[PDB]
Amino acid sequence: AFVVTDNCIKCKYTECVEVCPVDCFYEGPNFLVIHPDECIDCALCEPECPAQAIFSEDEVPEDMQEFIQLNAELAEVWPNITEKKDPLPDAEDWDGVKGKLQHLER
Ligand code: SF4
Ligand code: F3S
Repeated sequence: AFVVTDNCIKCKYTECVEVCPVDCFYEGPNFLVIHPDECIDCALCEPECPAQAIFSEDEVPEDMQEFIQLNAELAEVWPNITEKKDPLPDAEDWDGVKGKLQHLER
């Protein structure tokens, strides 16, 4: 029951997927989501995200509550990703920029 939040958008390092025991990450053009029902809450992906975008559901910041629901719905429509990939080309420029939800691509 972990959740990918805002800082992932435009960064998408994919450092989180290799440690996932149940392969419950799904990828979008510029963001990743965790499938809530598949996730076993092992917490292993959280410290691996360079963007510090992953949070336990009950620890998702108040201002990013929308991502809980978002991960659930997008996990239904995006393809599963199980292998690390190169971060987006300008990940460092966007890492730390707030409100990147406005840049989310379906
Ligand atoms: S908490 Fe564990 S099972 Fe859930 S997405 Fe992260 S690595 Fe995968
Ligand atoms: S930037 Fe996104 S792709 Fe994974 S390593 Fe962090 S949640």
